Amino acid sequence: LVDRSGKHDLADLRSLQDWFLKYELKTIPDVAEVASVGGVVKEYQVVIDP
Amino acid sequence: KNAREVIAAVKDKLETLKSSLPEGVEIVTTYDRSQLIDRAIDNLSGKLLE
Amino acid sequence: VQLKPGTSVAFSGQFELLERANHKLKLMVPMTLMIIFVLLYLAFRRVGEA
Amino acid sequence: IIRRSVANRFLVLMGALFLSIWGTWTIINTPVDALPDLS
Repeated sequence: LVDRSGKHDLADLRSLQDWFLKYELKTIPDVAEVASVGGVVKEYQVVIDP
Repeated sequence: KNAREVIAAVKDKLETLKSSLPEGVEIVTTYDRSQLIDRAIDNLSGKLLE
Repeated sequence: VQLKPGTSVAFSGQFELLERANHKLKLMVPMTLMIIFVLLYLAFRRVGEA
Repeated sequence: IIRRSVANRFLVLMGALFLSIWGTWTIINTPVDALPDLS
């Protein structure tokens, strides 16, 4: 999944992949799996100050 | 299972999904085993005919 | 109609299976007659009677 | 075996025609692949 616009961050592309294409391409009759490679997984980081 | 029909279905779906992707994102194929299958089948059929 | 990011459409129904079933029958109706004709030709040893 | 088939040769010809049609169909409707499953 390439982006020739410098617009959609890597996290947006990986979220698109995970939550749209992993489900679209899996309904095919005999597709065992659709694995995701690269990209960034969004995370909610709470950094605590000691 | 068979790989050629699965690749055909995957390509058909990825083609009919190009309109639902956001503006600027493209899907570029990297590895495709259907090319080797087609080449081998064509070569063997031509050899039989010859 | 335009599709929102992360939305897809598909079609289905009974029409799906008929197109298959009917097709298959159009393959076995001729064959049957064939295996019947060769029974009849063997029976009278002439094409006219069959 | 041989001469017993030349006597009734129309049956043999019709069987060969049916076999050729069936085989052509099976050929045009067969799966394809590159190499068998060696795993």
